[PDB]
Amino acid sequence: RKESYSIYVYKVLKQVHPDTGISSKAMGIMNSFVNDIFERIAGEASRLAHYNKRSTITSREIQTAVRLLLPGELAKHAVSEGTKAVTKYTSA
Amino acid sequence: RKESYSIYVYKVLKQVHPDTGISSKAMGIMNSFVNDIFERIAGEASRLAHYNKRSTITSREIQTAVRLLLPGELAKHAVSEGTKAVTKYTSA
Amino acid sequence: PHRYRPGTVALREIRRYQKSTELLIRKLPFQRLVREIAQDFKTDLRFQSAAIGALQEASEAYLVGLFEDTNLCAIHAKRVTIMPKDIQLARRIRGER
Amino acid sequence: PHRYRPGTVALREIRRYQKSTELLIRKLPFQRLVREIAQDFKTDLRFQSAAIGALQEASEAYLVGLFEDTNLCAIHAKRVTIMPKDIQLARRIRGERA
Amino acid sequence: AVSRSQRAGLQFPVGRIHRHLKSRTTSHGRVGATAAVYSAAILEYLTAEVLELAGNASKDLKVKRITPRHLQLAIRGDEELDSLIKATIAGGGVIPHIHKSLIGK
Amino acid sequence: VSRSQRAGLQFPVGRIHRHLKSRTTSHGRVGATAAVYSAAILEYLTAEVLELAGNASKDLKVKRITPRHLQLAIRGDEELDSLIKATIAGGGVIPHIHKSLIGK
Amino acid sequence: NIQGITKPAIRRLARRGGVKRISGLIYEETRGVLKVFLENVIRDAVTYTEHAKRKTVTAMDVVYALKRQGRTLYGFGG
Amino acid sequence: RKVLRDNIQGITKPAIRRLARRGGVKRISGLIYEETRGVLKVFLENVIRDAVTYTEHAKRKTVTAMDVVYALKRQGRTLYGFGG
DNA sequence: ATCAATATCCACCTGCAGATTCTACCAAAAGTGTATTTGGAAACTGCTCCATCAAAAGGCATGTTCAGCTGAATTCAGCTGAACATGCCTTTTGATGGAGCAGTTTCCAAATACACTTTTGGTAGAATCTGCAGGTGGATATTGAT
DNA sequence: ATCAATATCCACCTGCAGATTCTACCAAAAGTGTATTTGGAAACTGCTCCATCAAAAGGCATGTTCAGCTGAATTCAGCTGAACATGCCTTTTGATGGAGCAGTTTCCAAATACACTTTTGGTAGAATCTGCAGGTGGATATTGAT
Repeated sequence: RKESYSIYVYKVLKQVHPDTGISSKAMGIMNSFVNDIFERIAGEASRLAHYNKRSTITSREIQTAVRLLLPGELAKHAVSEGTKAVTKYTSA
Repeated sequence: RKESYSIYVYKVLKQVHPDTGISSKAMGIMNSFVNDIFERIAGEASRLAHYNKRSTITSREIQTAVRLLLPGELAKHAVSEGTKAVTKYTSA
Repeated sequence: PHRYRPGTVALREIRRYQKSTELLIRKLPFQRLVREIAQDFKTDLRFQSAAIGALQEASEAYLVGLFEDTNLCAIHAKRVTIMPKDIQLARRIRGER
Repeated sequence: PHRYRPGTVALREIRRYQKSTELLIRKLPFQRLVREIAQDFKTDLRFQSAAIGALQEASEAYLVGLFEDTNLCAIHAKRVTIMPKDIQLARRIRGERA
Repeated sequence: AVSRSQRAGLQFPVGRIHRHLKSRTTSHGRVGATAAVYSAAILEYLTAEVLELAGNASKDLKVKRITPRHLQLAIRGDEELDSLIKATIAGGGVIPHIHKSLIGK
Repeated sequence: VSRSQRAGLQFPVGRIHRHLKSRTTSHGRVGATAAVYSAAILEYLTAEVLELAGNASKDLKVKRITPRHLQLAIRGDEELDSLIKATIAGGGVIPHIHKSLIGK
Repeated sequence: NIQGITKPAIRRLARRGGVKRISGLIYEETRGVLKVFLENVIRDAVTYTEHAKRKTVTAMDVVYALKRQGRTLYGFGG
Repeated sequence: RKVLRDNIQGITKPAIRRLARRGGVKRISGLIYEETRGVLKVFLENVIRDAVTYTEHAKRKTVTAMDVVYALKRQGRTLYGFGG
């Protein structure tokens, strides 16, 4: 009944570190973490669209929101991944 | 075209200080103050609604938001004024 | 007979406690305190153990971080001993005032 | 010939400036500083005059507020002269970076 | 024909504030009839509190018109407004203060 | 045929869209790719934290990442540290002792 | 009750904080501060509790309260 | 145009002394003036970078006072008196 | 830096149990396919307001000199806070069983959203009042030499 | 103590810049209808809390001793504040052209909105296993003392 990002955090753990496990208290941290960045990114994106008298939060809002929220370098790569995932997904 | 809170700030001014004017820069400040506090209330109130899986923002949300944002004495008095106006309004 | 010099054990405890991560306030006295404070706001309250545990975590994280900034103010004054004026200055520059 | 003792004019100036509200940095050089920094981010930018007005008010608000904290750190060290290490202690505790 | 502001005994505009609540939240978001009223009420009360103290300040300086300096004096001088309003008032200056150590022995 | 798999992501694009839709606004709408983009950067960031956190645990020859390892990873990295000024429950602090406090 | 936050405990907290030597007056100072801390957080937590018409302060009510004082905590539901 | 450089030195020693005076500072060490310039520059970079990010997003070439007011709110240095 | 004798700390290896991970089914999303809406990018365009330029003039920045007094260095001794091994009161913990009461769920009255067609309040410039910004000139400190 | 030298008031004064009023369309607030939910409102679970008891086991409180640190007092090199002369560069007044906001319009590519089909992720019990926390004993760090 109560959803979580546990499943997906563990999946990501197994790519960068197939060897490694994660304790449940640590998994709690990653959860709080993913919820927090999600809510920051989401908040800034809504704000952006409102400042510009728009209504649809597009990936353009998200991207700018990332430039505003993430320290450069974390932001560079985060812009890559998103641009990647998006082009690859619009290829049918 | 561009709305403002000026004629209302001015009305309230005449009530407390019938003799006193307000330079336009001071009114600019007052406008920023009203829009600010409005955003904090509305923000806190929408978040309150979210934490309780409710989709409507009622006077009951606003009242909690005010208890959370306003310190001590300002809160007691703002709650009385809000309660008073609501029960006056709900008298058809 | 054996004694360590003033400061030697102190530095040992710094090293030990900066190494560990357990709560350093005792659970029960802390629970007593949280409940007493809460009673002044709403009566016959009940607390999730998770909520008491969050409060303690936040509290100790807060105090430990405040002791870091207090030490900096003490060192600023060519001391080695923190004093309440060190806590006062830190809280002032922090805006907790 | 008449000389005020070291520090007397200084207290006059605190009283003067704490009483006034005008900007204390000259406008033109500050406008220049803003356009220099802005340009090292994106070429061919313009500025509404109120945008530079906003930056200057915030900038002086920030600096005045930081000298208050800086001053508390100097006094805490039982000094009367603010120094770079005071500004550094202020900013460390403020959570600002460095 | 009467306005909702009037119906609540308020100067602040209830309709407009009801219309900004709809505008900003949530998605599937609903705003009650009395959420707007309650909001106009506390916006108006706070405006009154600030203008009450600001006005006193400018009477203490024998001038008729409130300026940002007066707003700043009022807010910094009131323990609770000072805590509520951690914003920068353009044009405001600061509250005159000189630490004792600095005053010439 | 799911949108996460289409975008080449581990993170749940569908769910992220349903959450975004619930953020803004009455009026509000949410682009197709916005959900994808968001999910993309949430995944990247947790990979970055788990990467470093993994190293911290290997450098202690343990298999399971704990909150200590997340704390050491995050505080020991300039940018993650800037980004995350949250409190990591049970992570403790980075060992550090001021020069002036060491014995002579 | 505040006195139940004992001196060796305050000692331990300071040690984690890098403190070598502690003035004898720090202990009463530290409790006053910890007390202002908990009062500010709990008041907000209880306000979230009452809003939800509950008699039980949940961990989420504290996590939300901490987020409002700008003391975000990871590990307890957000 | 003309090349812009060394404009931080346009924040003169007397301007910094005046700002310190409003901040209640009585005596100033000679090394304060270059510290202050350094700190002002980091302040302005951060605010202008964010402001310009708002400009670029909205596809404008002109930084508005709204861009600056939003940038400051992000940095937790909320400003009143320009906001419309 | 060696002599000694503490104690501390640091590997290496060890054994269970508290947590983790792997296994097996049921609903609420997540994905499809259709049918509308619609918001926001076009493509013109009216028209602020932003970048320049010019030009005159005094409000200030710059640079130097001179020495007052502040910060930094040094010495000292009173006494505050660290270390210690003692003695006991409080926290820890771990089931038990009762129970308060979060969290469901099922049900409809009130409260909300729409929606076409009213009426009015407030914004944008014109039109008039008028505070107050500093200009000036002497009475009241305030400061610093003697 | 007194002057002497400046700085600071504090009140009075007059048209200018900026404020308070005055006047017209447009968006928006209002009163009608009808159609849809929302989230109390009751009534009953099961969690999961509080309140027990009851050891043994810590971890705290207590008092003594003195190392060593903080604060006070003293000295002095020289950094920094005050004042002055000089003149540049900011300010201010006012134009010019036009770049580029921002106000209208059309109108597809992109969304919401169903209604069904099909999948996955959450829960609750199985099935190992990481590593806590315990042992040893080797080397280290600390402190007294030819």
